[PDB]
Amino acid sequence: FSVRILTACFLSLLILSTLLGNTLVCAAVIRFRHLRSKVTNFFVISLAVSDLLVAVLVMPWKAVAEIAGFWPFGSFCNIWVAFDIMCSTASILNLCVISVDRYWAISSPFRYERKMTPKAAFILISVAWTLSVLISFIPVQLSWHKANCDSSLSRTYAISSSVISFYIPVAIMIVTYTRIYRIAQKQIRRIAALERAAVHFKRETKVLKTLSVIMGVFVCCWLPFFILNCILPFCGFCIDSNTFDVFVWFGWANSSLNPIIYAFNADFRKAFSTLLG
Amino acid sequence: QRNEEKAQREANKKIEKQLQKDKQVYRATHRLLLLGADNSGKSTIVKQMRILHGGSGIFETKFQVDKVNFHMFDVGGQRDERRKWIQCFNDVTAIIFVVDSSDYNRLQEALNLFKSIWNNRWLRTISVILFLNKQDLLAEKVLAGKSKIEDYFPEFARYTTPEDATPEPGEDPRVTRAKYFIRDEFLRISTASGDGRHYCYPHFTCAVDTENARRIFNDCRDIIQRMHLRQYELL
Amino acid sequence: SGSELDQLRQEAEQLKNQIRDARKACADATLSQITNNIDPVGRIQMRTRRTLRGHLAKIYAMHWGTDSRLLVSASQDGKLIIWDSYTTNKVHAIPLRSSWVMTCAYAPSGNYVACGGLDNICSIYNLKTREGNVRVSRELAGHTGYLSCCRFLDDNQIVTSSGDTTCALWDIETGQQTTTFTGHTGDVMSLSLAPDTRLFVSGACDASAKLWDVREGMCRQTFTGHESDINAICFFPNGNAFATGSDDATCRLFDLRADQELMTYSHDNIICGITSVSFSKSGRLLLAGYDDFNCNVWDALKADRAGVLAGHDNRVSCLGVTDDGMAVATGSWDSFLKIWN
Amino acid sequence: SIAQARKLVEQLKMEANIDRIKVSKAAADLMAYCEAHAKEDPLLTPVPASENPFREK
Ligand SMILES: Nc1nc2c(ncn2[C@@H]2O[C@H](COP(=O)(O)OP(=O)(O)O)[C@@H](O)[C@H]2O)c(=O)[nH]1
Ligand SMILES: NCCc1ccc(O)c(O)c1
Repeated sequence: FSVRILTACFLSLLILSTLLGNTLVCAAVIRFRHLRSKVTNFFVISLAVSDLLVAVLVMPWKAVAEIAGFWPFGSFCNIWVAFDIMCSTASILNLCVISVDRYWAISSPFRYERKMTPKAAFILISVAWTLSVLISFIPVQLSWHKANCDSSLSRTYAISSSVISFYIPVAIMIVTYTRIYRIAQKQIRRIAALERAAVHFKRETKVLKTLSVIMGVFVCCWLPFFILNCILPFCGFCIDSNTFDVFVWFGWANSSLNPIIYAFNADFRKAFSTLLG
Repeated sequence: QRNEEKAQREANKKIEKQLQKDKQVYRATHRLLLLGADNSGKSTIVKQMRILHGGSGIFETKFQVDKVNFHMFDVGGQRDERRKWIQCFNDVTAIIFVVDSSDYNRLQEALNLFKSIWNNRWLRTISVILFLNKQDLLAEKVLAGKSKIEDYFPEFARYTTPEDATPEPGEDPRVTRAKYFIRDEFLRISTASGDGRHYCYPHFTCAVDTENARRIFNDCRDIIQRMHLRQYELL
Repeated sequence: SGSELDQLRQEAEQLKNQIRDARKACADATLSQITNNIDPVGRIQMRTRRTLRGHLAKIYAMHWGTDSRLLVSASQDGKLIIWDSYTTNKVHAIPLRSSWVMTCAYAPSGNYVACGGLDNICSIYNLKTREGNVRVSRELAGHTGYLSCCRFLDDNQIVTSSGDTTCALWDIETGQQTTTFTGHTGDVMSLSLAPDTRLFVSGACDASAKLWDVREGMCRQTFTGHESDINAICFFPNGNAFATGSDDATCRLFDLRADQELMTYSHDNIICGITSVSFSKSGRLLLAGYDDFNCNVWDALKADRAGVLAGHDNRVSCLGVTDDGMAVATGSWDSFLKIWN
Repeated sequence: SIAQARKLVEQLKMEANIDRIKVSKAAADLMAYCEAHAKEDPLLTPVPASENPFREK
């Protein structure tokens, strides 16, 4: 049908964009050792890998089930929903780390350059991935998540795993970015003092633009899905499978946007330019 | 034979693990280049830091503030064409430019040298910490009233003391206006063409001043903060 | 006039123009017209065969040994690492007093290494020491400027170059400047000894190169032509010619016996400066390090650009060909050395 | 001023009395030393990987 072929092409384009952006980040890291040198790059690689897992593992099967209308892989999908929870939690979590990372590298630059040694970087990456695998697979294979294949998470599990995977990271990320805003606003006022002395809100707009882009893409992309994951199993005012499905796709769409907002440093740009040519 | 291959391999191991501890040490030292005219306080500043803080005249000094190591170096035996040994310091955290504020006729030389340093092709991301040194001598000359700034800088006659000035307790408004005038002549250069890539942080210092470690510490910290901001496109 | 100073300035210009005429007198043809019928070397695509890591800062000097296997590298992290380029093992890692080292040499006997920099001191280290750890043995003082280059003649003779616009030949044992070379106006940046130790040339920041007689201490020939500071210089394998690279993004080939420039190597897409130059064993290949992170390989006979060596995250600061011609090494400010063939 | 000018004039007179050869011959000598050793330059004529210490084990 007209709508069906359109969903097919849009979903295929979304997957291809996710795969391309994230594989580009991973390649720009593996090829260039001056990108692997820092630690913030360690965290960005972790994020890119999580989103690439989202793509290749989780997204296409749901897209096929969306096109065909029936879930054909069958007993797989037990695994799939587990896979889903993992990849979609290694993404949000990773943002959290990167956010705290930037904060720790701006609120205490000396302590940061001293204490954040690649061992601490690996420990943070380990916490993210191991928290993901734990909180995802274990309640699935033990069938605590259950109250076409029903991916409908149990009423108690929805709120619990939701609180962790989203609401602990959104609280931490909002705290961090509002602190970074306080710091950047302070420094801008200070720099403005000197230039006004010499002469005797553009830089503010730049701060607003970058913080708003980051937090607003993350929230406007992920937040609806998680307030739904909250409200739906309790009440399932209520919504249908198609609407719940588009808000799911918003969740996996953020995994597509992550490269452009978190991997466009100038050196990343130039590495992409020398890669694609 | 093969034994010598294992001895060479363990020699490589002892070397690489020494280089790993040395890498962490080198990674944590903030190199600061001391630059500036003669008849200034560079050698006295290095001498004082070696004295008052734990410090390793000589070209170098190594000192620690709050578990943060610094290595400040002043080059003394060169010519005046600093256009070529400067590229050995393209990665220093900051340049400490010292200016004899009490030398009313070598002050134009300091302004020209500051302009050439601030606009150097190999110092584009290097922020400069401006020490307007010898403030006590400046107060001596201003209260003495024998050499007035207007004879060398006629602009000083129409200059008005800024409304943001923070004089220390017990300072004649004439001295305050003089030292803030010198401050704004250098800030007019730092705020000129310059770039958004680096800034100049003036401080009034004397050779006997003891907080001249806290000033370099504070300002290295601000430079690093702003480097981390401009890295994430925030500032 | 009447003032003997203006008459010496006038007689100076008169001699420089009689010399320019005697130079154009022997300029009958160009090397390119003569060598237009030879075949080009073809595209030369060398690849990274080894990568030598360990340095914590920008490398500034390197020098192969006579065995063509070991090499020393000086970095501005205050280290001087000796590599066995065949097995990538590190043989020594010498911490340095002054961290701003700018040169390092390898004695032809392999017994000693040298290095110097902004400390205005040339330090000799005995690699064949008999107890504990390799440490400092000698230290040559006297220069009023920063030491830019130094190369051994034998186990006791060493020549140094400095920013005081002078070069000096030293006797390592007595520590005296056995010979002083003056005449440059700007900073002397690089020197290269002839294959027979008898003479050596130097390139300075006054856009001039000078050929000096080591034993007599006099400037034999002065070559000009660059528009800016000379950053590198090296002898042609024959010993009667040398090539220079400067910040004006150009390489120039001078001959000793013909006493003028022979050929210029440049491209209008190349605008960055040049940091190091060196010929191959046969002199057919000229490698030059540019600030644009790349290394260009020129055909010393046709002025054509022949091959490129890209791969570096900062300016390639130095390079050097082995004495057997088997490989070339490149040091850059990304803290890596790479062997190519 | 006056001493550096006497030294510059005597230096230029010394540099003037060197004997130079024709550029055609100087280039012919460079081409001859080059092609006389062209076959022994491993960077120009690549040496088989068996005798290359950087391509072997
Ligand atoms: N009175 C006074 N003299 C100073 C001050 N700072 C430096 N000096 C003088 O500067 C001299 C040191 O020589 P200096 O100019 O530092 O050598 P440089 O490092 O090459 O510039 C000392 O004799 C000090 O008397 C200061 O704050 N007050
Ligand atoms: N499509 C992602 C669905 C998901 C992911 C993580 C969770 O913790 C969860 O409850 C649900």
